[PDB]
Order: sequence, then structure tokens, then C-alpha cells
Amino acid sequence: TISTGPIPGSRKVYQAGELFPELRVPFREVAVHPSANEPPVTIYDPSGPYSDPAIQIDIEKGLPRTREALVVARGDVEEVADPRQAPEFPDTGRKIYRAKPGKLVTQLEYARAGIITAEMEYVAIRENLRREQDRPCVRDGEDFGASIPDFVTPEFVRQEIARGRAIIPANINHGELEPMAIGRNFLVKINANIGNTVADEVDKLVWATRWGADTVMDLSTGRNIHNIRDWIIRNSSVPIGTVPIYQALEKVNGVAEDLNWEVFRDTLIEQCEQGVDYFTIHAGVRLPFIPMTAKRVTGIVSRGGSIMAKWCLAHHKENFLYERFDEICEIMRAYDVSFSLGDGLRPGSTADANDEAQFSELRTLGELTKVAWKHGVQVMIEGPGHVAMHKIKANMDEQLKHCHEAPFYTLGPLTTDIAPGYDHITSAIGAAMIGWFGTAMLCYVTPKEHLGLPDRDDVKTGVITYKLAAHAADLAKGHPGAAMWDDAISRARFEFRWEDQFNLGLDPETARKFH
Amino acid sequence: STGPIPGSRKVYQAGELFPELRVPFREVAVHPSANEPPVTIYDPSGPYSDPAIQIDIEKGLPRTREALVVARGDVEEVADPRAPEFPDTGRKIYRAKPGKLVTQLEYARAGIITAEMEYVAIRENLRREQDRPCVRDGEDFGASIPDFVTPEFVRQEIARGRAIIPANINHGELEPMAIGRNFLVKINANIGNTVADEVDKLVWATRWGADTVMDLSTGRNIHNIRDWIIRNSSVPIGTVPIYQALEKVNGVAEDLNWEVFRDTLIEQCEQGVDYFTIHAGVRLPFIPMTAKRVTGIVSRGGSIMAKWCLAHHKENFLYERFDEICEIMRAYDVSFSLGDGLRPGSTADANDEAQFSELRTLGELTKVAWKHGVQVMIEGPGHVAMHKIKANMDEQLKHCHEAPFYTLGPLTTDIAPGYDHITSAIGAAMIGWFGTAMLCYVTPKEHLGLPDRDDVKTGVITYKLAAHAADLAKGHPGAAMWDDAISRARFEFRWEDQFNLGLDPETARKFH
Ligand SMILES: Cc1ncc(CO)c(N)n1
Ligand SMILES: [Zn+2]
Ligand SMILES: [Zn+2]
Repeated sequence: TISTGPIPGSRKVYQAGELFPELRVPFREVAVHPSANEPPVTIYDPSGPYSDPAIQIDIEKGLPRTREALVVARGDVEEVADPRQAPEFPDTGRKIYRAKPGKLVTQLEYARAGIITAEMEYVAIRENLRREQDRPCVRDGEDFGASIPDFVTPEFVRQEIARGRAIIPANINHGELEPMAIGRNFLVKINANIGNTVADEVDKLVWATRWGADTVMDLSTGRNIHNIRDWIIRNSSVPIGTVPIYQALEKVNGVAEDLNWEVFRDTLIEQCEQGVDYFTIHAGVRLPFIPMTAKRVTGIVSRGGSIMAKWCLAHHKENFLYERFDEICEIMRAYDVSFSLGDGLRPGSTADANDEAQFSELRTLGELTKVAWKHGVQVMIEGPGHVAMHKIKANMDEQLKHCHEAPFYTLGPLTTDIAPGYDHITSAIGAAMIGWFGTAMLCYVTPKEHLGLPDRDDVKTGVITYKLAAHAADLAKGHPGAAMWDDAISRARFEFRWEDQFNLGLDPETARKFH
Repeated sequence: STGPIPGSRKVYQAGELFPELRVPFREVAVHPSANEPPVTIYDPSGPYSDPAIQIDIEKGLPRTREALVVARGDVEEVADPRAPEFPDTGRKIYRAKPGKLVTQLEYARAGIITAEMEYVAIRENLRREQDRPCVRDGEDFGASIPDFVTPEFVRQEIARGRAIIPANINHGELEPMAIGRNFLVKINANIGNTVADEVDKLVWATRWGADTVMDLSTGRNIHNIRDWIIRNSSVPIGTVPIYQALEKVNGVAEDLNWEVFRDTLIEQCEQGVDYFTIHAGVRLPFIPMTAKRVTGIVSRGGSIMAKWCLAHHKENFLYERFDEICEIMRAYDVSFSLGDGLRPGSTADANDEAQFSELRTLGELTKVAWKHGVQVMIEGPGHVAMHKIKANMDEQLKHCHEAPFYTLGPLTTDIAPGYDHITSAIGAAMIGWFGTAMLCYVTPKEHLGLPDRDDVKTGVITYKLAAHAADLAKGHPGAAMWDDAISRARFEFRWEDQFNLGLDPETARKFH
């Protein structure tokens, strides 16, 4: 029913930075009955200000730009002389920034110059869940050669970003952002999709993030998509991502043939100034790969992959995203937008998993990653897809090898195709396992996958399903914070403290009702 | 609850060794343009989904199996055997003739192939043509899955105790099924707390995929009600006799003893229960080992036995009288489900000393059960984080001599009440992959309340698909067919076929 206010059974708490004393990193805290002699349980919370009583929400003003000052203080950016140009959002009060000529701006660039930034301390704090460094947490799990710290320091965050084994998606023009980290050596994150009135649109974002969504993709097609994204980004505290191909496609009235470098370049710049934190770019869908998808059962199922194939076969030119890749990096690094190197060749049936085509694009994404790093741009890689359990590890091992350990961002894997209406379940099996194997992010799947558009309850089921999938994985990896919550909830079950059981759960209201 | 299952029709295949067997299947036909044969699906729903058969729950189902049992001539009528009462006049009650063989195990060992065995071999083949072999893609971790199942292969597996066909001779209504690592992963649904409504709960669970069903009823009339359930079930029925023995002494665990227990076994054995859950592995020495746990003892049967052990300070009388229990069971062909009263109820407690000490004990007991010629399977976790799941499998194959494994879940995390079907589907898929023969299902309302009809459906669908993902990954011969058929439909925009090839076509079609 409600989208705003405290999350039942919990209250919003902050921890302050030390390197950067003005940082206030968010958490939510669940207190248990006094008889238990237990401290309150600390839980990772991406809901942002919408679940903070102290802050009043005005979507026409947007969230407080708590991060603007920290970026400007680095003095690596300047106001943009004249920027590019459904109700219009009143964007009068916000300056639009771009890096100064020849200057460093991206999290990757700083980390490699040995600098630690506000975003990096923010994240190290966020990932520690207010645990006490002094107490030796004893480790139980299997991380398959991971490097998870007993406790996370900002310096370790700099190292990980330096070797490209983690990213902090943070467009300088997204001042509303509460920074988070994506990477194998951190807590597994999840992303939720949005898109097809304004209050209704922002609300779908508030909703996804209320239940655990770490980031959100605007997958909107059609008209007004730029103007509507204004209200979404101005009011989001999670990183926003897009597929700029969709917007470029509308600038040419929906005809793939008519795409070209110009409308694409312009769309990049609009979104960069608007605040998009990361772009999905199917730069790996190459001419010679398309023929490889003919012997498949389901063919090409990526909407971005389809668009590129349509363009390549009509012009018989090579994918212009792969050709102009360098000039794409030069734009993104001027804003600190991150790459989501997309997999237009992902398998849409378990029969097609791990075939030549998907693996050819994977190797090409690997090469592309290396190029992106030279320009100092942050990178993650997209993966499957539909994959039967027994092929899931293989997919992980290929990715760590040919993609140089960049963060992996999969959708599922769907572990079987026979349950339309239940794909959030088929995919939670694959997602849990692949997060265990080393995946950094999981794009969620709602029950209405392959069937229709998700209503607010489907979205919630999707989110909760993936939050628990991500957590199951954290437990298995032996992540130091995981077992606390598990043990906390299980003690309450044993002492019949029903109230604490509900509140310790991912979905108290539902737990309490069913009782 | 009855009639054909949307988008399919009931089909039958006939036995060769046993010409009068009719083994069930459902068939899904696709658009003519597709030039595909109809897809054959495993169907435990029974006669309730066959229009040609009239249902009268007061008469029960046709005892299509009585004749085959009697034809073996290894049984005799019982002189004098032991909520509305079920009119049981038309049904003779059987017991083994003195000194004779009756259990599937005994027969298999004697080199004999029985009706049940050919029934199963057929059922497990899904009407595939032995002609055209399928090409293997998967990973079965040292399993021995045939490209095609023959009755002889089923006799072999039963002989070595690596598979079981739960089939009490007094359950003539049964459509026999196989449980075993080397076959399709089966799933189990629970029932229990009017008659029409109780039988309905079992028709519903079986309609959606449940291969067997456990009556977990406690309280009064539990025996009389079970009459309605067994007489109308085409799937094996199981119980925990301890629950019924506990009501004979008004709910006081101290007051249990060998007598009321013995009497409960015999009642149910004559009634037709196909297998018993017996917590014979909850020994005096183990109980103290569960004190340093986070959740302690979470089995209802385990709790009962612990309560009895600590008040009398004698050893678990189920473990003491184990031999006299096998002697009763083998006289009807009841199968064992050696229970794990020491299962973990929190991830923290998984794979600890207590659960493993009971597991080794069930391994010993398994051996003894076989000498008495009684079929055995072992129960497992429980709550287990993914990283500990393979370990649990490797332990059981070693110390349990490869007997069929029967897990509940495992729940891979404790933090999601209201969604435990999801947390347990992750563990269930994996463990089935690793070698588990049967998965007891979990509904959304686990740890919270009692399952309504919708919950029970979600639970069953969730486990059917978990079991399938596992078959796919094990590289099972029949699994990929159905996956590829449903995907071709998706690729050709044959939306109607995509719905019908699904585990829940009505839901799929509504959502679209
Ligand atoms: C159906 C579909 N295809 C592709 C993508 C990404 O390009 C997506 N998010 N959804
Ligand atoms: Zn798909
Ligand atoms: Zn439990």
C-alpha cells in the first residue's frame, strides 16, 4: 500500500565518514526484544531518503543533492557553457558539469593515481554493515578463489577499482546518488527495471528500491522517454542505467536502418548531462557473429542485439558501436559513466547456452574491456540468459578468464524453460549459484517474464526473490556479514519471539499476515 | 480438481511382460504447422484426470493392482483384521503367507521381475522410442542413468538397494512409481491437520505433479480419515506411525511404548500405507549433541522420541525393536523412510556432529533392513547453505550405501519467511542434481501457517520445476525434449503451445 516511511520493524540509521567527516552512509536497524540481550541487527538499505522520516519528499524539487559538493570539491569539473535541451522537470537549480579538459574524473582514473575518493569511503562503510573491526569474525563458506576481506577498508576499495575488479557507478551529474559498489569481492547486488504519469513513474522506482533494489534500469521505449527520465534520475538515490540505443532508435522513428553515429552520439551526451550512471552498449554484436545464431533454437533475444543485427545486415557494415568504440569512451569518461558491455547474443533457451556465438561475443567483450580501461572508464560485463545448472560454472570460468575479472552482471540464469509464470523461481536457482560462483550483480526477473508487464506486486516478488537469492550466495561465499542475520532470525524462531522473526525478514508484513 | 489437465489428454501405454498393465501419461499436441509429434509428460494425477473413468469417493478408485498382487500367490486373506466410516466391505485384506517373499526387494534379489517393475520402466521412458537414442548433455556425478530404462535395469537397482518401489499389498489402487537416483527426480506433498475436502487436497496435490503424498495428520479420527485418502489415492501414501501411536495415549510422549506402537504399525499396514517414516536414528547419545545448536531439534518425530528418551533414560525403543519392526513391515511390503529427527532448523546447525551421527546410524540400520528384505530410503536436511550441500550428499552416498535420498529442501537461507518455497527450491534443485531421489515440497506458508489450496499449488509447481532443472542438469534422456519443444514454440510465436507445454498453462495464458 505505502511507498514511503520507515520499513516496518526497522528504523533508518547513519554512520559517519572519517576520511570524509561529512559523509552520512545509510542503513536500517532492526531491534529485537530486550529479553534476547542482542544488539540491533544492521541491514543493507538502498531505499534512500524515501524511508527517512527526517527528510521531506518533494518530487518536483528532487532529492537533496548530497553528493554535488563532494564532486565539485575535487575541482576536476566545470560548468557546461550551453547544455543540450509529459511535464517538464524544473531543472533550474542544478548546474550541469563536465570534466575540465585533460583532467581525471572517473573512479577508475583516481584509484589508479593512488587517490581515495569520497565515494570509496562511502562504499567501504556501507559494505561493513556497522560491524566492529576489532572482533575476529570466523569464516565459513566457499568463495572459489575470491579475495573477501574480514573487514572492508577504503584502500581495499581503491585497489579493487584499480585492477578493474570492481566499479562504483557514479555520473558526476547524478548528485542525488547514494554510492554503492559492484564487484565479486563485495555483497552481491541486484538491479530492477523500469519503463514502458510522473508521480506514477517515480513511484515505481521508490517501490523497487524499497524492497532491496540496488540499482535501476530505465528500459523505456517510445516518446517522452528523455523528459520522463528527468523525474526518475532527479528522484533516485540508486544508480540509474539505460540502453542508449533505445533512445537513439526513437530519434529516427523506430527504423533500425536509420541509426548512425550522429543520433547516437547526441543521445550519449544528453544522457551523460542528465545523469545516467551507466550505459548498456551491445558493442560485442559483430557482423561475423550474427550468422552463428542461425542454428539456435531461439535465435537473438536481446532487444539491443536485435537492433544492431538489423542495422548490420541492412548496411553490411560492421557494428558502428564497435567501430566508434574509442570515441564512445572519450565521451563517457568526461562524466564518469560506466560500461555495461551488453550481450546481444545471450541464449534465450537452455539449448543455446554456452554456444560459439555467446562465447565469441564474450571474448570480444574481453578485448573491449581492456580498451575501455586504457581510456580510464569503468566496465562490467553482461551474461546469460538461459543456462541449465550444469553449464553455469563453465560460463563463470570463461568470463573470469577472457574478461580479466571485470564484474559480471547476469540476468538469471533461467535454469529451465518449462515454467512460464514462474521464471522468477527458475532464475533464482541459477542466480543464487552464479552469485556464489562470482557474479557481482543480478538483474531480477518477475513472475510475468515472457508473458506481460509486471504490476507492483510482481515487482515486489521479483525484488524479494532476488534479495534472498543474493543473500543465499553471500552465505555460501562465507561473506562475514551474512551469517549474522541468518543466526539472528533463527534464534528468534527458537525462542518463539514471533515479532522479531517477522521484522528480521525480507518482507515482515507478508510474514506477519500468513502467521 | 478433476478432468483433463488444460491443453493435454490422458494416454496409456501397455505392458509386454505384463500385457494387462496400462501405464498413464499425458500428451500435449502442438500446432500442425510445427510438424512435431505430441510431447509426452509424466503424470501422477491418476484416474481423476481421465474422463472415461467415473469417480465415486465412497467406492474408491478401481483396484487395478489387486489382481497382479494376488496372481503372485504369495499372500492370503487375513482371518480377522483390526468423521464418517469408509464402507470397506468389498475389499479383502492381505498379509504375506508364512515364510513367503512379498517385498519388491525380496523378488528383485531372487531374480524375479514383477508387474510393478515393468510398470515403472515404462513410466520412466515417457514413450520414447528405444530406436532413436538421445545424445547426452549433462553431469550426473557418477550416476548410472540408462539411455533407456528396461525392467531388468529396475530389478538390478532394487536388488542393490539403489532404488525402491513403495507398494503395500493392501494398496491395490496404486499406480506404482520408482524412487531412485537413476530415475526421474520425484516430489512429495503433505496432507493433514470433512471427507470430501480431505480427498480433494490429495487430488489437488497430485493434479499438479506430486508423485507421492504423506498424511501428516494429528489428533482424533486420523485413522478413519486416512481410509478415505488411501482408498482414493493412486499415488503411494506415507505416514509417521509415531503420530498415531501418540494419540492412542492422549498426547503424552512418556506414555509411548512398544505395544501401542506395534498396534499402530499393523493397523496402517493393513490399511495400505506404502511407507513409514521411523525416527529410529534418534539415539540417547545424540540428544545431548543438539544442545549447542541455534534452533535445536525441529523434527516433530525427533522431538517425540527425544522426550521419550530423556524421561525413561532408556534407549530409543524404535532402535531397540528395529528387527521386530522389519518383520512386521516385510509382511505387507511397506518401505522405510528412515527419518532424521536431528535435521538442522537453521543454516548455522547444518552438517554438525549430531546430524552426521544420526546419518551414520541410519546407514547401519539400512544394512539391517536389507537383510530382512525391506526397502529403504533415508531422510535428509533441512537448512543448509549452498556451500554445505554437496558435502551432505557425499556423506550419505558413503555411509548409507547408496540408498535413495529424501530431502526436504534444503533451505539455503533462513531470512525469508513467506518465501521458503524459493529458498528451498535453490537447495532442492542442487541436491537433486547431486543425486537426491526425492524432494519433499515446501509451500510459501512454511514456518508461518497452514497452506491453502493456492499455496499447495505453488509449492508443487515450484518443486516439479526444481526436479526438472535437476533432470536437465543430470543429462537425463527425456528432459531436454520438453525444454526444446517449449522453446521452439516461443521462437515461432506459437503462444498457445507455449502455454500448454508449461507446468501451469492457465496461469501462463492469464498473464499473457
Ligand atoms: C527482452 C530484453 N532484451 C534485451 C535486454 C537488454 O538489452 C532487456 N533488458 N530485455
Ligand atoms: Zn528469455
Ligand atoms: Zn525449518
